[PDB]
Amino acid sequence: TGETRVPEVPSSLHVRPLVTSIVVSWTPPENQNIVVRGYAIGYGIGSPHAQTIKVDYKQRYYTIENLDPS
Amino acid sequence: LSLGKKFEVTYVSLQFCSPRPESMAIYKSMDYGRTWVPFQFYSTQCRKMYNRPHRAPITKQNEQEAVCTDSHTDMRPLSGGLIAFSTLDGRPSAHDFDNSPVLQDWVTAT
Repeated sequence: TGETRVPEVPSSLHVRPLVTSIVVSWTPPENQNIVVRGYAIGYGIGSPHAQTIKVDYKQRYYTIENLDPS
Repeated sequence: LSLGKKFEVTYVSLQFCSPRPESMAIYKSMDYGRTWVPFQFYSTQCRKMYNRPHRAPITKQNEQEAVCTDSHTDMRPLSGGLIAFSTLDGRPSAHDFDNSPVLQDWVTAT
């Protein structure tokens, strides 16, 4: 539909930390004029630059597995 | 960079187009730019360049001190090189941050 501009900032983001995993939940941006192909989860200790997981636009929640305890 | 307010900094990152520097340093300001206190050093020769010990382990006695390492200084990658400084990395009492005012002051920068 709309690829003339870069996608807008997502509306919400919610994390849930566990022993070795983190349950991530989100909601797409308010603007629908600009088409969105998917979501890119960026995690890591101290900085989010460590690892990147790319998912489809239909996905609304994702549990980041294999993490350090504390 | 001026934030104009006290922020509890978790990280300071830089993504490079050119190769990463042989010597780089991160500085912070408690006041709004008057005096500067070092945050982290990056060099091949920490001794000769920044007068700090090379690959120094984080001391419990002074966690409010900037540390120097040769990590993230490599010329490769010549493009897309990243340097991300974790403010609470290696700090022994970082686990009990909520009760540690020493590290609470360390993360603070304007």
